Amino acid sequence: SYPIFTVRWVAVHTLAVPTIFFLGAIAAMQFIQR
Amino acid sequence: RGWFDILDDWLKRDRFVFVGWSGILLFPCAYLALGGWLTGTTFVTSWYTHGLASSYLEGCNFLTVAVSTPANSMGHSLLLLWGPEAQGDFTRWCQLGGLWTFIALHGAFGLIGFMLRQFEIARLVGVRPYNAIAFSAPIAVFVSVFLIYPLGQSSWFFAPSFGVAAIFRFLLFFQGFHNWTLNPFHMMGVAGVLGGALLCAIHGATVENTLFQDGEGASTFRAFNPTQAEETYSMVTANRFWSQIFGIAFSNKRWLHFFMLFVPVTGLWMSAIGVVGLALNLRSYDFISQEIRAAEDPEFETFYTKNLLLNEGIRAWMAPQDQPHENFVFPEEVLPRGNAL
Amino acid sequence: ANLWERFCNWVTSTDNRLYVGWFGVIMIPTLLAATICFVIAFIAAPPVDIDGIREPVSGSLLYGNNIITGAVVPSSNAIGLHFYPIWEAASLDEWLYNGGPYQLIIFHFLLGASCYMGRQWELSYRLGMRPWICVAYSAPLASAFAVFLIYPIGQGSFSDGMPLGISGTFNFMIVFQAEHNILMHPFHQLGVAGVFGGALFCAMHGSLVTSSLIRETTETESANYGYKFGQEEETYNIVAAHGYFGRLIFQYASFNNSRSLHFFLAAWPVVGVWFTALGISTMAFNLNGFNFNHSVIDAKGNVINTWADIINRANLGMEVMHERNAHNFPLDLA
Amino acid sequence: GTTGERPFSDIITSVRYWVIHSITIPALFIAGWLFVSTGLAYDVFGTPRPDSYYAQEQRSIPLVTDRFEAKQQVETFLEQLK
Amino acid sequence: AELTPEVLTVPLNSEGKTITLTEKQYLEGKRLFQYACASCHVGGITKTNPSLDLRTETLALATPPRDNIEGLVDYMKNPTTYDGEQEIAEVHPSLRSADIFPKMRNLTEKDLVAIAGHILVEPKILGDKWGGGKVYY
Amino acid sequence: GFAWWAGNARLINLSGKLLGAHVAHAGLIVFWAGAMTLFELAHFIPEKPMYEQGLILIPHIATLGWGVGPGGEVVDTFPFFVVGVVHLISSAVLGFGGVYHAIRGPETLEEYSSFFGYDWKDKNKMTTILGFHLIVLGIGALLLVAKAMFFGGLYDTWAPGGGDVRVITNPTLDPRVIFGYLLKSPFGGEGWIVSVNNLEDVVGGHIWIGLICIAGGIWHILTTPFGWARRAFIWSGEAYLSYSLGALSMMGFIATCFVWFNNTVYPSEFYGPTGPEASQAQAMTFLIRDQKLGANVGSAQGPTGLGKYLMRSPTGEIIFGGETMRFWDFRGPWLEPLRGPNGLDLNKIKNDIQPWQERRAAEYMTHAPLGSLNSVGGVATEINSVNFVSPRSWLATSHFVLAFFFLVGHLWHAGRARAAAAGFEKGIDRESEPVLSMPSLD
Amino acid sequence: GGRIPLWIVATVAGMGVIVIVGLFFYGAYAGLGSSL
Ligand code: CLA
Ligand code: CLA
Ligand code: CLA
Ligand code: CLA
Ligand code: CLA
Ligand SMILES: CC1=C(/C=C/C(C)=C/C=C/C(C)=C/C=C/C=C(C)/C=C/C=C(C)/C=C/C2=C(C)CCCC2(C)C)C(C)(C)CCC1
Ligand SMILES: CC1=C(/C=C/C(C)=C/C=C/C(C)=C/C=C/C=C(C)/C=C/C=C(C)/C=C/C2=C(C)CCCC2(C)C)C(C)(C)CCC1
Ligand SMILES: CC1=C(/C=C/C(C)=C/C=C/C(C)=C/C=C/C=C(C)/C=C/C=C(C)/C=C/C2=C(C)CCCC2(C)C)C(C)(C)CCC1
Ligand SMILES: [Cl-]
Ligand SMILES: [Cl-]
Ligand SMILES: [Fe+2]
Repeated sequence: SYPIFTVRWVAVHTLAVPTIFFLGAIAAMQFIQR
Repeated sequence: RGWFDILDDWLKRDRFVFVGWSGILLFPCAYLALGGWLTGTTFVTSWYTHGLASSYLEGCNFLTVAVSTPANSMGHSLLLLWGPEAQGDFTRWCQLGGLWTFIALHGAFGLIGFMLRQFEIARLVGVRPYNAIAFSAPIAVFVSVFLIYPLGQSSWFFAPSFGVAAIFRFLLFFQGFHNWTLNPFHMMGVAGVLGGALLCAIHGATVENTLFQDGEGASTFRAFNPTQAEETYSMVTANRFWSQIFGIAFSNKRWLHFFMLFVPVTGLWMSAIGVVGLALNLRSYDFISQEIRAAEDPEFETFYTKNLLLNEGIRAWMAPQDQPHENFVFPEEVLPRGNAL
Repeated sequence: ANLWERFCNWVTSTDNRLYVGWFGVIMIPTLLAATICFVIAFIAAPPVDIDGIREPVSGSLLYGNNIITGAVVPSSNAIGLHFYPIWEAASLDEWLYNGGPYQLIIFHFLLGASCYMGRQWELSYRLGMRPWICVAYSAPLASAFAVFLIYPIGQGSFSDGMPLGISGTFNFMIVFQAEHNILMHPFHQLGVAGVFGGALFCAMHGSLVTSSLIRETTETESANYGYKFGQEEETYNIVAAHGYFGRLIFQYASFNNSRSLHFFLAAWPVVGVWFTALGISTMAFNLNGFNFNHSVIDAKGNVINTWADIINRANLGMEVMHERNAHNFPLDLA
Repeated sequence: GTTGERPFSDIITSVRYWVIHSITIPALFIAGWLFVSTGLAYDVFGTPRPDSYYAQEQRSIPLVTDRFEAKQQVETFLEQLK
Repeated sequence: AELTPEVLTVPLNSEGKTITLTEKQYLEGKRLFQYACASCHVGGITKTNPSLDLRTETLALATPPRDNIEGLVDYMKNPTTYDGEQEIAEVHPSLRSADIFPKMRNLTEKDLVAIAGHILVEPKILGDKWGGGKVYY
Repeated sequence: GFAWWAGNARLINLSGKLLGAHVAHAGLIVFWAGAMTLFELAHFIPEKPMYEQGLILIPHIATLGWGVGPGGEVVDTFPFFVVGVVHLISSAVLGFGGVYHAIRGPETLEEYSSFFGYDWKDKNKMTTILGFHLIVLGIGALLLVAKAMFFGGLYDTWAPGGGDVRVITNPTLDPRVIFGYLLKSPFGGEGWIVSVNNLEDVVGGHIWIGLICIAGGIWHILTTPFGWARRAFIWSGEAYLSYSLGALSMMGFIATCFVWFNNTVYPSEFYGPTGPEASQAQAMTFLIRDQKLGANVGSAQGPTGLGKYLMRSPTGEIIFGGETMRFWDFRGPWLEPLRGPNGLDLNKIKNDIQPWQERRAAEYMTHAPLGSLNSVGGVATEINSVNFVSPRSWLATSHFVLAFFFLVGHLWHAGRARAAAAGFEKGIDRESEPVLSMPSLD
Repeated sequence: GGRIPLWIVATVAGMGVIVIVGLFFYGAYAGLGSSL
């Protein structure tokens, strides 16, 4: 009997969600030519 | 049992991450300072404030990305999103350096929130607040360097930019212009940081090498129980070793741990004081007696005079690119140079 | 009962106010030779031609220096890595002019400090202790080896070792940055993390223990009198400390095994300073900090400066000015 | 020892967790990528593209030199590239 | 700014004919310059003789003028001193001396045009940085 | 009772599994030697100097005389291929025995055979295993002598005509020369064994070492430790490990200086110029340049009063001026033709500098062993362009790092071995704390 | 609850990090920031 949505859930996703999005953006950057 | 006491109940519940009343200040501010740094180092230029590339999007690596100070022409403007300079335009705000004040101001308020947090948790758990007190030292350093120092100068532009290489340039600036290594307040800070590092290593090793044999395993970590009353290492044998090796040793376990608090905290406070003087160009740059002798006596040379020649080279060779708003044009023939080089 | 065994018993005795030991047998004479010569030179030595260009630098107090500018000056670049004891000079005057005192001090010092490490092992053995305190001391010792011996070996001359003085130290680190870009070298970056982190953890551990002292005194006394030397029970409550610090961050970010915590306290600054000693020692062989000069260019090919290029401007200013008279040819290759 | 949340190691080894996150994680990765590859990121933040740091013959930085005319100075710099 | 055909247009000979390299040739020449020449000529200077750089204004006053594709391709085959008075194949890399400078062995005639083209385009992009030395770094 | 992170300590008294650990690990060393060579060859371009190509294994093979001809030029790459291939193949055999003895073979050996089984405290058996390995090593040293004297020779950077592969017919046997080296000072101008500057002394040294190791191998098979050795050492597996760690660390520091200073067994044609060499080359380069312009390099007074191009060492020799005065102990084949009895000879400098010496000096000054961690060649202030870090810098730095840590591991394991042997490596017995039974210091 | 073995999750996550860090190090040699 555990909850899914806690304060802890929020903190974790507040960091993890933009972290992956940013990793995608930086990945795309390696294929940019001048 | 009104609404305040109900909220107080909820803020102070034992959970994986404790919140508290200070979480209302700390968590938004800490998250926005961090979020602003990552946003800016990933996407934002310094082309209009500095003439620099500073983001991953522009080709910079982790060492060279930065969130840079605003342009010198902004003075000490708060640079609010909605203020007279950016006038609500988010894009212009980024290009004018608004992320720097955003990060620096939210950061300041986050540090307040964190210290409040140390006070709050100490009160609930029932211990003395010396961890909060020790944290005063990073606060003094933050506000003296990121707030008091540029406020004494012409603009935010001369504060530190938030980045690895940009901080390195700040170190060299302070040498060439302030001769900051010569400052007794920095020397005291250096002694405090190196002294703390020393104390940290020597206390960890002494404990680890005066352990009592409290188990049979060759891994000695298992032979400790967090509820045991007995000391896990011999203070008596440690005192004897250091007394014979070094001449003196600790004998009081509380004095030792207070001394560990005292040494780096004090060093940081001292260095903070010296930066306050540098806010006003109140440097310890020169020794007058040296200069009078050297001016009159072209054979008198010391390591002191040698370093000022180095300082003069730093100023003359970095200033045009590092202070672009001044439009310094130094023709080749005026640049200070030794032979051949 | 034999005269030699009586001497051996005194040397290794655990009852001497200061332990001597077999390592002590080498350390005491060498540290006294280095100390006495350093004091005398710091106060009275005449100017020394450190760069072999017949341009003496004044290091001693009697020759117009104060505590901050004074130094025992490195030996002449004309000597390079050649051994220069007193008995190789035609006179003490010559030996002083050419920087003899510096070689004498650093060689005796390096020997004595190496034996100091040995003596830390040795007494630990006589006292029934675990052996590894000397392993912690090897990080500062390696750092002293790097700036006094290893770096002169890589660059060909003891004149590029670190001067024995406060201003001389700064000259050494300013010249090092131009020539090697040490700020951009990851082993110096880890050294900073070892030393910043060391001071941090020192403050944390001191403040957590102090925060959880068990009440044992009145408000009119130093809490320190709550601890009696050699008492058996702990003087603070680690459960309270852990309970505070776990809630400050989160639970598993905090130590509750005091042996793990203190091993962590030892490891972090020691490993960080190993790396920084290694950074100096490998920059001795000119494997330098990262170089990102002109690494960003636009579509046409204009250079787009970064903070690394600004660092380079500062480095350039150090390069062109240091030893302003000692270079006849366009490259400063050592 | 526990405050009532579900243990992390129990979650990340649960199949339901991986059913949800094998979608959410790459979707976010793809999302950020397109933010860059469509060029949106340049326009949101005002970051020069490789061809828009200088005018063709220009050798000078477009350095903001006024406080209250700053927003308009950048706009004047930008139109000198069109 | 970008690499426009006007940028990539350089003199072919002393009679004022021009040639327009392509982006390909420019990057080809830059690669080849770094492989065969940059150990002494990084940035358009000359480490082993700083008095003589690769600036277009210096090349134009060489005898044989060398501020054009022809003069440069000739130089890489049969280099001479600045006044044209003596040949220096034995101390300067060239095709005439590829036996003693082995990196010159595999350069074809089109490689020489790209290298030459690179040397003439570059001061048009970098201005004073090309051949200026550390003052402009 | 060791934790997982100290897991390999569990093998101390399991001689079967510890054998496979050693043999499989020896497969990793031979594997890397094989693969690195094939990688280096696959990337090798013969028109470029080796030191412009980040090669460190091909230069060791070329130095043995394979693949190269006059002047150091690569003439045939098949020897490189073979050495890489044979090493790689061999690593599978060793890996095979390694994992067999680690997983399936008898967990301990002393029940299966009294020959291969050993006890660390058995001073007789230990010295016998030492003796076998001393003989193997002695054969190893003689294999180099064979190659030098009977199988095509070795590359000789000093050979007249620019360097060449030369068969060594008269190795130096005079013990006054061989052991004379071992008694030279390590300080400048002397350089201890790093000063060896001719292959006759090199080959002669290996004849002596081969014989001494074989003689010592047989001595240690036939004897047991004398009583004075018995009371002076700790006799345990960890203690022996600690001794070898000290020895490897010493060896690593010596190798570091060898590759940094020595240009005989590390020829500069393959590894690039040494530090001192490149610095001397710059002085030579501008001497040549200025003298062609009409400069009288013998009489030119520089800004300090010292000669701009030429000055005296502290013992009087004519040497190059400028900062390279510190490097006047450098000796190299492109420079030595200019040396007379008093140092550099002004009449040779004015008349006998050959174009190949001008070429070589220009080449070496522009390849000085200076560069950045990301392989930008030159001083720290140089702009991107030249991709170069000298093999001498890569080899010297890596082996200093390794040497340093193995000295730490010596301290770690020697201290522990002493404490383990005396019974207090796990901590102090509360009931019998030595200090508590000692009188107080005051 | 404990379906996917934790050591398998640790290996794939670890390989995934290596992939991305390797991509960033390849990019220091190509495109923007390469010096070419
Ligand atoms: C407690 C959390 C917290 C704190 C302390 C701050 C603090 C700050 N923020 Mg941050 N911010 C936060 C949360 C927080 N923010 C959150 C959650 C977000 C996400 C939306 C942001 C987004 C954000 C941006 C985008 C910016 C800031 C900025 C600022 C700075 C200027 C603030 C200011 O002038 O306020 C002024 C407003 C107040 C002080 C409100 C006080 C309310 C009073 C007490 C009541 C007034 C009554 C009412 C108005 C009357 C109505 C009239 C009626 C007739 C209709 C300051 C450092 C600016 C900055 O950093 O620029 C450099 C900026 O541009 N913040
Ligand atoms: C011939 C060399 C040699 C040998 C055979 C041993 C053997 C042993 N050592 Mg000693 N040691 C050595 C060298 C050696 N050591 C050196 C050079 C040092 C100095 C650093 C030490 C320091 C040392 C300590 C401090 C301890 C030992 C211990 C041990 C025992 C357990 C080791 C174990 O299970 O590790 C398991 C292996 C690991 C945990 C892996 C270590 C990970 C390393 C540090 C990272 C290396 C990666 C490298 C830097 C490149 C990075 C690439 C990246 C992809 C990872 C075992 C008897 C333990 C002991 O006393 O037992 C009696 C112990 O506590 N060793
Ligand atoms: C040079 C590296 C090296 C080597 C050769 C060994 C070897 C060994 N270790 Mg040590 N170890 C190492 C590094 C190494 N270790 C490091 C870095 C750590 C830290 C994580 C440890 C931690 C550790 C612990 C904690 C323990 C050991 C133990 C052992 C022994 C038994 C292991 C076993 O049965 O596993 C069983 C494993 C398997 C069956 C999995 C398959 C492994 C195979 C051999 C891989 C072969 C791959 C390759 C493709 C083979 C091709 C074959 C072909 C050539 C024919 C064995 C001799 C154990 C021991 O001492 O027991 C008494 C033990 O408890 N080790
Ligand atoms: C130093 C390493 C070493 C040591 C000490 C041992 C020791 C032992 N092994 Mg192991 N083994 C090794 C390496 C080693 N082996 C390697 C490399 C392999 C893979 C080929 C094996 C594969 C292996 C198997 C499959 C078995 C053993 C077995 C045994 C035991 C009996 C062997 C016997 O009677 O041979 C007596 C002597 C000989 C047969 C003569 C060998 C002469 C060799 C082949 C020539 C010398 C090689 C040369 C010097 C170096 C190579 C040259 C090259 C560079 C070109 C013994 C404990 C057996 C065992 O214990 O079973 C329970 C067993 O079944 N071993
Ligand atoms: C891997 C090599 C190796 C190893 C580990 C050993 C190990 C051992 N040998 Mg053997 N030995 C070897 C090779 C080796 N030997 C060879 C090749 C020979 C033939 C010459 C011998 C001849 C030999 C004899 C004749 C004897 C031993 C003995 C011993 C034992 C005592 C060693 C001792 O006291 O050293 C400690 C060293 C000393 C007390 C003196 C050191 C003197 C050196 C020269 C000082 C200089 C060091 C300096 C810092 C570096 C510069 C070099 C210098 C020369 C300039 C020990 C078991 C003894 C024993 O018990 O025999 C059964 C013994 O009497 N060995
Ligand atoms: C500003 C702003 C804002 C905010 C924002 C934010 C909030 C953001 C966030 C963001 C984020 C939050 C981000 C993140 C990202 C991250 C990243 C980018 C990461 C990376 C990392 C990595 C890369 C790592 C790696 C590693 C290493 C190195 C080692 C170990 C392993 C690992 C893997 C860990 C708002 C809107 C309010 C409005 C105003 C403006
Ligand atoms: C014990 C142990 C361990 C270890 C292991 C080891 C270390 C092993 C080794 C192994 C090895 C060491 C292996 C090797 C192998 C090899 C091989 C397998 C080979 C092959 C080869 C080939 C096949 C080749 C081919 C070719 C040719 C012939 C020619 C050219 C081309 C080529 C190259 C392709 C561990 C820690 C993990 C775990 C625990 C236990
Ligand atoms: C090959 C060669 C050569 C030769 C070499 C040789 C001949 C070598 C030898 C070497 C040797 C012949 C070595 C020796 C060694 C020694 C040592 C290294 C020692 C050790 C010792 C110790 C470590 C001890 C310790 C101790 C003490 C002191 C006291 C008591 C305790 C004990 C015992 C622990 C030459 C150069 C010509 C050239 C090139 C090649
Ligand atoms: Cl200087
Ligand atoms: Cl020079
Ligand atoms: Fe403690």
